[PDB]
Amino acid sequence: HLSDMLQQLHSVNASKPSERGLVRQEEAEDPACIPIFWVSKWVDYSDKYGLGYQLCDNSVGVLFNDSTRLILYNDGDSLQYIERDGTESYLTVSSHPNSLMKKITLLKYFRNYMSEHLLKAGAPRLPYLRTWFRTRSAIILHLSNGSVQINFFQDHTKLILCPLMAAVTYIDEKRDFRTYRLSLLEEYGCCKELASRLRYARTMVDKLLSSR
Amino acid sequence: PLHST
Repeated sequence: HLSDMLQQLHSVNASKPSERGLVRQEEAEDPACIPIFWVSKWVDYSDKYGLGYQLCDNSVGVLFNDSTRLILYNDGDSLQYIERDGTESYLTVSSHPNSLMKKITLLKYFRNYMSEHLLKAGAPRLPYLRTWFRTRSAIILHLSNGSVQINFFQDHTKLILCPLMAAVTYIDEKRDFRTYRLSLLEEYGCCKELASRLRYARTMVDKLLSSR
Repeated sequence: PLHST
């Protein structure tokens, strides 16, 4: 769905939403498009192990440096493991193959760090982390459901983009969480802050597509 | 940053 997201962003950005007449941004809000999932917390320990994250439903996941993935459901015991070849298996923290001991231990550490520390973003209407990268200004998180989340480090603003809803959720500096239909942003416009971040988003989606 | 807020 990355190509679909790129086309949706091309379209909003070509409409010059902050550059025409009266902006009626509120008329572009669509609460029926609120995301089901987003990333509420993350820990980059990629110099050694990988990227650990919490989703807004309190489930956790890790994308390990070897491109395997472990996902802990919010029941606190049920696990999904995804091997390098895509094979998915189900198990629990209590009942697992000995070969997963190290990875399960690592997940417990990430999980405990994100339970004890850090603020839950978006404090909804499982996807796993397909890929991520960081720039100087942001971290870019691409979920397997097609959603792309962009967290800006300096000002703590965030975008959650969903190509299925063709929607963007913008979390501003005050932590106000508004969800917009992209095509309604074309129709009604938006502020220059949101417009700039959507221009950036397009560049990030191009980076995802060109590196997938 | 190496972790979220």
